[PDB]
Amino acid sequence: VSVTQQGQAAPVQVGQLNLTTFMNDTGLESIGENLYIETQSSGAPNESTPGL
Amino acid sequence: SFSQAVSGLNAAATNLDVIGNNIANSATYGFKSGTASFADMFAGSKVGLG
Amino acid sequence: YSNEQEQVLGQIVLANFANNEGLASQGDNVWAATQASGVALLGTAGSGNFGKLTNGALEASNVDLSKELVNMIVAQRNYQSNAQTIKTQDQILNTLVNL
Amino acid sequence: GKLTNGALEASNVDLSKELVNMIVAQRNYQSNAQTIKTQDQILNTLVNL
Amino acid sequence: VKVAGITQDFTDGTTTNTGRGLDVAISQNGFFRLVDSNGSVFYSRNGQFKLDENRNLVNMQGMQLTGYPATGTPPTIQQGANPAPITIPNTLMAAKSTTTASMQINLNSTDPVPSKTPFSVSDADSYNKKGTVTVYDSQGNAHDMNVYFVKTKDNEWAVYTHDSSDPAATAPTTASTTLKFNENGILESGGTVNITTGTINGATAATFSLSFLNSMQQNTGANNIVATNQNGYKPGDLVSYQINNDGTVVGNYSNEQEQVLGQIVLANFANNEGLASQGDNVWAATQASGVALLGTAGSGNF
Amino acid sequence: GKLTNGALEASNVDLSKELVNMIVAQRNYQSNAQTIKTQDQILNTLVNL
Amino acid sequence: VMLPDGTSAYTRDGSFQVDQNGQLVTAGGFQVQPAITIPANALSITIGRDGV
Repeated sequence: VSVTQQGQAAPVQVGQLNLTTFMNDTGLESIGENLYIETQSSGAPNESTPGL
Repeated sequence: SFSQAVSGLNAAATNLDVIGNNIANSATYGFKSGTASFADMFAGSKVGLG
Repeated sequence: YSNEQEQVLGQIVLANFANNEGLASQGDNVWAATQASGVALLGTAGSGNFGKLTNGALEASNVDLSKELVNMIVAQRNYQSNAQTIKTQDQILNTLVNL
Repeated sequence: GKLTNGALEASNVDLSKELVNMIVAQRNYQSNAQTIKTQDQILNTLVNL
Repeated sequence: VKVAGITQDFTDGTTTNTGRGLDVAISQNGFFRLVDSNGSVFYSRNGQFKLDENRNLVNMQGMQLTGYPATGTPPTIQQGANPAPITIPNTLMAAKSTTTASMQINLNSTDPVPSKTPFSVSDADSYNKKGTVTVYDSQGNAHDMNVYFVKTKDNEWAVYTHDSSDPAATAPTTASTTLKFNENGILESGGTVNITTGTINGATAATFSLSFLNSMQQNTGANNIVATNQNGYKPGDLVSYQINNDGTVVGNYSNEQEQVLGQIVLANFANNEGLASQGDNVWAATQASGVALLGTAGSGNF
Repeated sequence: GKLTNGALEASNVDLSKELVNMIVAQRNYQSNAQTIKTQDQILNTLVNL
Repeated sequence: VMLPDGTSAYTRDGSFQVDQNGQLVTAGGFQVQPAITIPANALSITIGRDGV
């Protein structure tokens, strides 16, 4: 994620936005408001950068 | 199955907007003509998504 | 000058980018350098990567109405064709509703 | 600059330059009208489905 | 009824004269080779190419183009090297000293011996012909090498070496080269001469072999130089790049020197309609598609 | 401002500006009518059950 | 058509492709009994009224 600012002539690398992948995505327990929580059926997440 | 049809309109609308811009911008001395470019998308396989 | 004297107040700089098509349009007929466009890379019109100028002259808009009008007809037909796909997608769903 | 009594400046216009620019201006003005007509038809088909 | 898998028709489309310089089209079967940042290799048919901040040939979406690398001095294309990303560098090239200079001179058999017996550099009649040859050193300096033809007797020519760009050069007086032609004026031997210039500005002198091969003294009326070539060039700067019909990328410089930066590889699959589309208009090799089967754009059915 | 004897002023109304504004105005009205037409059918389907 | 187990079936719908090895096969991975091998570096394939 980068921010274009007025007086820097170049974007500033604010930070990194990874994501977590499970091997049992169907096993996640769903709660309200489009949120899934990790359970025992779903494996332990391993956060990674996109594309890897 | 409106996802593909809807995405088609946006491309054509964008294509007509650029063409309308070029014809209107004629006689502008410091002007360079623009042109759009599209690219198909495939989420899974065997089917298109616009 | 009034006394047969010539003075120089500077020379106009020219800008060449390592990669075009990255100059984001900014309102009026100006461009702003950014990523995927290279550094400003200032230079001189004398020789090299920069061409020669011409006093008392201007360039056209490089836009020809003949090539734009014909593309308008093609673009219009593709829009109407897409509008047929959405229309037949409504009817095919409408039949399935009442059934 | 120096003046000159008994002399007057012209209108500094060229009839030939204006006549040819007149033809170019008209075509451009008709050319944009095609865009309006195209935008009219392209929107008419969508509203009437 | 079960869907038995879709297929794509791979018949060639219609080519359109878009213009520009960085756009190509393939008139027959063939796919461009593309790679991602992760290193995986993709195949596509998009002709739209653009540079980036890194001066690499990239598609409109951000995938680098791969091809045969150009290596060596002078750089040349290699058809036995693995595919590599194609890049147009902006770095200036350095001068290369002239090493092989060859000229062709047509002499007159009906040319009488010059009247003045002692050789003179300040008198034109002392030498039958004058020959200026530009030679470049490892710095870029131009050596105005002057070669003088003098005919002393029948079917015999005296060739001397003289330099004008060197203020410290010594005026030649002795014979530097002897040329004898055959019965019919055909050159036989003695046409290879080692000529070394004079050092200037602290730069080592240019050493090169001078060739008078393919020269005849048969009567042509007047002496005429029909050819003059050399293999030295001053440093140049990047100006413009062009793509030929062979896929090679050639950049023009100040001294009109062509530098080959690689050529575009074309991959043809043993079977189409087996490629799996991946997002944008690119394809990834998999089963039912065979090996890449790379090749040049010239022959091999590509 | 200064006056002028023997003159009159026009309506400062440009036909070209007004005519094109009528075209876009008409399409805006028709788009609004579609919502009423949609609101009628969506309500008609519900009541029919 | 030569079925994978070893027997021979018969089909009426003709829509053929090429496998990765160059054999002329129908959609589904089933090869043709005469085993017509389409060679590589091929420009086009022509079939007359006869089977040639």
